[PDB]
Amino acid sequence: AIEALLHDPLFRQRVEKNKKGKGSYMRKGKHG
Amino acid sequence: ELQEKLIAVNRVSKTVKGGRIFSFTALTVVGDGNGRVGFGYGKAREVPAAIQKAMEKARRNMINVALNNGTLQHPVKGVHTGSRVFMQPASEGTGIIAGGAMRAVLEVAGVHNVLAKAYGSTNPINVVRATIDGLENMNSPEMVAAKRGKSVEEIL
Amino acid sequence: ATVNQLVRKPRARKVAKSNVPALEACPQKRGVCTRVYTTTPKKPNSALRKVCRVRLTNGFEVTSYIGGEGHNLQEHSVILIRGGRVKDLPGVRYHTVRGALDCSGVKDRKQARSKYGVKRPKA
Amino acid sequence: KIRTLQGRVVSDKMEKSIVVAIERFVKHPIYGKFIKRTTKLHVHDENNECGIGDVVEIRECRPLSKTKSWTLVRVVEKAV
Amino acid sequence: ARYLGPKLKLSRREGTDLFLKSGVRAIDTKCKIEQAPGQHGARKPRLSDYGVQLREKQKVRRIYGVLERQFRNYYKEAARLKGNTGENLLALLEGRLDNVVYRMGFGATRAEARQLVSHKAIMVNGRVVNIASYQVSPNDVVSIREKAKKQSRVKAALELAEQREKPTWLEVDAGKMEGTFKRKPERSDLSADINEHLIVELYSK
Amino acid sequence: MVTIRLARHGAKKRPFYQVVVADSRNARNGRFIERVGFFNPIASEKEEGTRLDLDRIAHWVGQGATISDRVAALIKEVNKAA
Amino acid sequence: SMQDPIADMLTRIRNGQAANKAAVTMPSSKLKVAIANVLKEEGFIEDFKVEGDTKPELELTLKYFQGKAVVESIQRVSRPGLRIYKRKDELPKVMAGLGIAVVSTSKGVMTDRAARQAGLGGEIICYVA
RNA sequence: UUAGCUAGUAGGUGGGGUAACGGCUCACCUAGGCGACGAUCCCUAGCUGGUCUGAGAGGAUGACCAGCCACACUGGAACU
RNA sequence: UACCCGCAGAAGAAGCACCGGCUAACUCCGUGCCAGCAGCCGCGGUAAUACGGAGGGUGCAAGCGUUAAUCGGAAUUACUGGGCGUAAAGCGCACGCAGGCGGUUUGUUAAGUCAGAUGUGAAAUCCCCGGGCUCAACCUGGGAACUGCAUCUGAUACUGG
Ligand SMILES: [Mg+2]
Ligand SMILES: [Mg+2]
Ligand SMILES: [Mg+2]
Ligand SMILES: [Mg+2]
Ligand SMILES: [Mg+2]
Ligand SMILES: [Mg+2]
Ligand SMILES: [Mg+2]
Ligand SMILES: [Mg+2]
Ligand SMILES: [Mg+2]
Ligand SMILES: [Mg+2]
Ligand SMILES: [Mg+2]
Ligand SMILES: [Mg+2]
Ligand SMILES: [Mg+2]
Ligand SMILES: [Mg+2]
Ligand SMILES: [Mg+2]
Ligand SMILES: [Mg+2]
Ligand SMILES: [Mg+2]
Ligand SMILES: [Mg+2]
Ligand SMILES: [Mg+2]
Ligand SMILES: [Mg+2]
Ligand SMILES: [Mg+2]
Ligand SMILES: [Mg+2]
Ligand SMILES: [Mg+2]
Ligand SMILES: [Mg+2]
Ligand SMILES: [Mg+2]
Ligand SMILES: [Mg+2]
Ligand SMILES: [Mg+2]
Ligand SMILES: [Mg+2]
Ligand SMILES: [Mg+2]
Ligand SMILES: [Mg+2]
Ligand SMILES: [Mg+2]
Ligand SMILES: [Mg+2]
Ligand SMILES: [Mg+2]
Repeated sequence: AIEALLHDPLFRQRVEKNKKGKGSYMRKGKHG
Repeated sequence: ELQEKLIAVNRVSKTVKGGRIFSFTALTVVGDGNGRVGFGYGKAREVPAAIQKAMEKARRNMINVALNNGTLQHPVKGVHTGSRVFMQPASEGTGIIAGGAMRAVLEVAGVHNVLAKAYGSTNPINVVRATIDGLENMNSPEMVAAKRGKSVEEIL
Repeated sequence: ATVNQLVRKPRARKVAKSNVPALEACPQKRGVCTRVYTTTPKKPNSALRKVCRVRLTNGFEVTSYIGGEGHNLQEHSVILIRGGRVKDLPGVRYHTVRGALDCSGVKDRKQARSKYGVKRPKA
Repeated sequence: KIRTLQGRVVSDKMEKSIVVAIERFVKHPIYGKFIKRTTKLHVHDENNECGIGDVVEIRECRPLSKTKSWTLVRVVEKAV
Repeated sequence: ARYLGPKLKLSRREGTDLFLKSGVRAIDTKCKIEQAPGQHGARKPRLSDYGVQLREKQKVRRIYGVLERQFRNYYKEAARLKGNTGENLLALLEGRLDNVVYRMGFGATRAEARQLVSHKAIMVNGRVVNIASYQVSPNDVVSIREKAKKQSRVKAALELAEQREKPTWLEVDAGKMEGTFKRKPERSDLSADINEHLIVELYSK
Repeated sequence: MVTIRLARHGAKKRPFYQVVVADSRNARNGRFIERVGFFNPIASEKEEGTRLDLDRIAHWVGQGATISDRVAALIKEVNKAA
Repeated sequence: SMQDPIADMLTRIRNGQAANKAAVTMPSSKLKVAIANVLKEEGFIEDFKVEGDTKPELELTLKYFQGKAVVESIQRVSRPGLRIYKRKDELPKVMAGLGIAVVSTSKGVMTDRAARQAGLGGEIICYVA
C-alpha cells in the first residue's frame, strides 16, 4: 500500500510561479 | 464649459532587449452639452499624464452636430473598422439607451434621448469613432432644404 | 444567403445539448453513493477533492462533488444531486446538496449557511 | 357566382377523369418572395373532351370518387 | 416590507439630506453627513456608470420610503403612460397618500405620515383610507379625521411644515386640518437634484 | 333547447353574471351562441348592475329559446325600469 | 445578364455623384423616365433630358451643393429577386421623412408622401436620401 | 445516412349499402394513382384561442381558463 | 363573513444572499497549492479585500438564495439582419433539364399588386378610455386589435398572362 500510494498523483512534484522571475508576467493583477 | 469623460484607460507594452516596457492609453471625450463633441486618445508612461494628453487632444479637433432639441434628427448608422453602430432618436424622457463608450460620447454631446445599438466590435476607441462619424453625417431638415432648394415646411 | 436558396432549404437552429443530462430536466435527483473518494484536480490547482460515484434513481451513473469542509457520506448513503460543476475536475457535472436526505449540513459554518444546509445558530 | 379554378391538365389516361395542376402564386411567410405553388386535383369529366397540356376551368362539387370532388366546366387552348 | 433601521445612515450613503428626520435640528449636528457610513467611511472610491444610476435610484426610493418591487411596478406604470417617463414616475411617487400627507404637513417626516395613514387617521373624500401607497387624485380633499385631530404630533408637524417651503399643487388649512390635492405636480415644482433619466436608464438596463 | 341563462364570471364572493344564449347541453360557463347582456348582484349605487340586449333576447325567444328563471326576473325588472 | 434596369439607373446616378461627374446618360425606359421626373420634382437632380427615337438615351444632370453631392443614398427596395409591396398604412419613412421613397401605385409612380396623401399604397421602387 | 410507394391500389359500369356523397362494399372493365412542391418508411407529439420571451421579426411553449379531438383495465364487437 | 365600534400595551412579528473583476459593497484574525472556493477569468505555496470566522458594508425583503427549464443578450443560422483572397466558407472545369431571373414599344387582360366594401376572424387573454372591491393585485363596461381568409365593386404604375 505504501508503494503505490507514493506513485499516486497527490504526491506529484510541485513547482511555483514567480513574481519577479522569468515566467512572471501577470497580464491582469490579482486585484483591480 | 467643456464637460468631459474619460471613457477607457488601457495598459500597452513594447518589448525590448531588457524586457516589457509599459504605457497607458486613455480615451477621453469632451462635449459642451450641445452640438460640439470631440474624442481624445492619449498615451503616456503614467496614467494621469496620458489622460491629460487625451483631454488636450479632445479639446482641439472638436466636431459640430445638428441636434433636434435634445435628440438626433433621424435614424443614423455610423461605422468604423469593426464597430458599426445604429442610433435612432426617441421621445423626451426615454434617456440615453446605449452601451459603454457610445453612451459617454452621447452624454457630453447633449443628446439626452436615444435608442442606440452597437453591432460588430465594441472596441471603445473604434466605437466612439463610429458614433462620432454617425453624428457628423446626420443632417437636419434645414440642411436638407438647402441641399434640395425647398422650404423646410415642404420637406416637413 | 440568397432568398431562393433559403426557400429551398431553410436555416437551422443550433441545437444546444444540456450539460446536466442525468437530471433529465429535473432540478435535483436522488441517488445512492456507489463509492466515495478523493481525486486530484487538473492543473494548475492542488487538492484532494471529495467526490462520490452516485447511481441515480433514473438508471444513470454519475459522480458528484461534495462541497464544504467534511462530510459523512458512506457507501449506501442516499443523496440529492443537483446540476453543478467543478471545472477542474474531469467528468464531474453534479453537486451534492448538503442537508437533503442523508447528507448533513457542514459543521460550524456561519456565512452562506443556506448553501451548506446549516440551521441558524441559537440564542 | 361560382368558385372556380383554371389549371393546366396533367394527365387523362384514367377514364371519365383528368388530373389538373392549379398554380397558385403565394407570398412566402418569412422571406416575402412569391413562389408558384401547385395544387394537383383529380377532376371528373364526362365525354373525355380534355387532352393533355390543355387549359381547363373547373368547379367544386359533391364527391364523385375516392379522390375525385371537382368537375370541369369549360376547356380552353386545347391542342398545340 | 419597511425600512426600520438607522435613517441618517441612508442619507450619508446618498451624499445628501433625504429629509429622513423631522427638521427641528440640522442634520450636520446629528451625524457626519459628509462621511458615508462604516469603517471605510472617509475613503471615496470613484463610482462606475452602473453604480451612479443605482445610487440615484436608491436615493429616490429612500426619499419616499418605497421598496424595490413596488418601485419597479411604478416605473412600469409610468412607462405605460403617455408623455415623459421619469416625470410620470415622479408624479406617481408624489401621488401616494403618505407623501401627500407629509407635503400637507401632518407628518414631520414621511415615515410619520405613513404611520398616520396606517393608524386610521387620514380621510380621503370623507372615507378613511388606510393604505400608504394609495394614489391621491386631483381635487381629492384629504383630512385628519376628528379622533386624530387632538394629537399634539400633528400640530407639531404642521408647524414644522410652515417653516419649510410650501408646495404649489396643494392647498392646505391648519385649523380645519384638511388639504386639497389640486392638480398632479409638474416636474419643475419638485426638486431638481433628483435625476429621473438615470433611473429610467437603470430600468432599461 | 337553446336557453337564455346566466354564467358565473367574477371573483370569489363577488359574482358577476353574464347572460347568454346557449345550447342547454353546454356547460354553464362554456360554449354559448351569443352573449346578450349582463348582470351584477353586487352592484354599487350610481351604476347599472343589469343590462340586457332586449331585441336579441326577443329574437331568441321567437326562435324558440327558453329563459332561465333568474333571467326572466331580470328581464321583468328591466321592463319595469323602462 | 442585364436584369434590373431601374437598379442599373440608380447605380449610375450613385457613381456619377461619387465621381463628381455632371451628367449621367443611359438607355431610356418609361418607368426610368418617370423615376427621373420624380427625382427632379423632389429636387435631387438638376434636370433630365430624353433624346433619340429608335434607341433613346435618358440623360440626367446631377446636382451638387457646397461641393458635396445631393443624392446621398439611393437604394433599390423592390428588386426582381424579391419584390416589395406596401399598403398605404405600411409605407415607410426614409430618413424619418427627410428623404424620399419612390413608390409605384395604380395612379402612377410617385413619392411616398404623395401616395399617402392620395390614400393608396404600391410597389416600393427605391429609397433616396 | 428513409427514394421509390400502392391491386380496392387509381378510375369506370352496374348491383348492394348509408341518415347522406363516396371503393363504403361487391362483381366485371380499363391501368392507373401518389412521389424531389419529399411520396413511402422511421422518430417525436394531442391541435387551437393563447402563454413566456423579445424593440420587432422571430424563438420557445400549449399548466390554469375556454373551443375541438381522442381514450375510459387491454383487444374486439354490436345492441338500445 | 366582509365591514364598523370598543379594550389593553411597543406590545406578538427580520431574514437570505452577496462585498477580487464582470458587479452595488473592505478590513482584521485563522490557514498556509492544504482545508476549501468557483458562473467565466481564475484565488490558496505564511502579510489571502477571492478559502473559513469576525466586524463593517451592499442588495433584496416575508422572503432570500441554489438547481432545472425557455427567450433575451447572440447581428452566434443574420426575413428584418452576417459572411466566403489570407480568419470557417467559391464545386477542379464545363454543358445543361427542372427551377429562379428577364432588354424595349403598343394594345388588351386584370392573376399578383393597391383601394373601398360585405361576411367572418368564439368568448376570455394583450392594449386604450372607463367603472367596482379602502388601494392594489383581482373583477368589470365599451373600444381597439386579432396583421388572416373568402367574395363583391373599383384602380392599372409595376410584375404576370
Ligand atoms: Mg488590453
Ligand atoms: Mg464580433
Ligand atoms: Mg390572395
Ligand atoms: Mg410584499
Ligand atoms: Mg412614459
Ligand atoms: Mg337586492
Ligand atoms: Mg356505385
Ligand atoms: Mg343503387
Ligand atoms: Mg405521448
Ligand atoms: Mg433582438
Ligand atoms: Mg369503454
Ligand atoms: Mg389505470
Ligand atoms: Mg378498451
Ligand atoms: Mg371494452
Ligand atoms: Mg465594486
Ligand atoms: Mg461563497
Ligand atoms: Mg501566520
Ligand atoms: Mg492572513
Ligand atoms: Mg501570497
Ligand atoms: Mg470570506
Ligand atoms: Mg440556472
Ligand atoms: Mg437571434
Ligand atoms: Mg443563451
Ligand atoms: Mg460572420
Ligand atoms: Mg480558409
Ligand atoms: Mg475556381
Ligand atoms: Mg419586363
Ligand atoms: Mg418567365
Ligand atoms: Mg385583382
Ligand atoms: Mg383588400
Ligand atoms: Mg379604482
Ligand atoms: Mg377574441
Ligand atoms: Mg405587360
